[PDB]
Amino acid sequence: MLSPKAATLAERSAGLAFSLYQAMAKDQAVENILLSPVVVASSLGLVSLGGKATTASQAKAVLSAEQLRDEEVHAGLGELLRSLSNTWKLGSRLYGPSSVSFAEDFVRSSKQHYNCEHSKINFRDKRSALQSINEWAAQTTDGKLPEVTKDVERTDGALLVNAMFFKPHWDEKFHHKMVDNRGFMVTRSYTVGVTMMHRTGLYNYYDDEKEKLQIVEMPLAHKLSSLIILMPHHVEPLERLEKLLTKEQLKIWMGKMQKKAVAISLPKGVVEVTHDLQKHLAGLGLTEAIDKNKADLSRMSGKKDLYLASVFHATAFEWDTEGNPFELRSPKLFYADHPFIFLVRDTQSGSLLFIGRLVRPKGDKM
Repeated sequence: MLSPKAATLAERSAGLAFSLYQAMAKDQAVENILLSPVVVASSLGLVSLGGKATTASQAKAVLSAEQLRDEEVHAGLGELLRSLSNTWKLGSRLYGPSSVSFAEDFVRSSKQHYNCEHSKINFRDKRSALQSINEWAAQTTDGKLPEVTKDVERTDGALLVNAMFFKPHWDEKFHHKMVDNRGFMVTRSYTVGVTMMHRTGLYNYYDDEKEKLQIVEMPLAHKLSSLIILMPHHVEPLERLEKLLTKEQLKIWMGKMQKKAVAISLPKGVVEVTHDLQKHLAGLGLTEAIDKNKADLSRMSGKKDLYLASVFHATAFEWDTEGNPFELRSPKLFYADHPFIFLVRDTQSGSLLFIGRLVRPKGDKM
């Protein structure tokens, strides 16, 4: 159980995660989305720790923590981060140019609250800068996320890299042999070859006949958290369903869910997703930190015009059969052969661990 300050922070982190998801969803260039509320919030936390003036005040403002002491914010976020590690691999590293020396004070507090790593890189050798970043992320995730980016767009600033590996462990496992090859319809005209895992059990279920979708809750190990899937009836873009995706609607839907026999089929595999949150952070209210001529990160370094060039949110999410061990002849069918939205929620608190969408699984494009 979290402190009231850490609990209030957690609420805002999900509010932020939804706002971020929506922003990205609007980008036609975006396919799969994968966001960890807390990791996003700790990126803003780092800006507040590293910044001065509106640069830092905006970070607290996006986090709706303006009525909290700076240390109360860092403590709370650091609490929430620690609460995640008790299947889960997380690394945080700040990359600055070779010419930039990080402030001892900043290094101390960032390591203390955010478990932030610091490294100097040289983008005069792009192959080596990239190799460093990718190698670091690969070790952090033990190879699950081998590459974070193929290119570093902006080289005049600081690079925040968050490498993650998450693997939901079912409270009732899928049988290791209940796996076969199936087509996943990315669009009505494009099918990719995937491996599907199949299982029938009692699950919290809701079929919204009015808004043409299905909602299922798959509890994770020891019912401490659960995975919720929202899938439209038809093979269609997630645009329509995303318009309904609000905190309030989600609450309405969950109230309507009841424990029924459900035949769940999911694409089995690792989904590697890398986001550069920098573009969407300006949209959330973090306008100064991300501009060379606006940014003030003087508490972080003192180097002329250092600004936050990138915020890499790279995640390897694995859908596997593994989970805990141990009427049903006519179950409701929940066959995920087209794009769906998913959430990971902490059972006890209601806090959002993850928000994302699966649009293109890793597989053989037919």
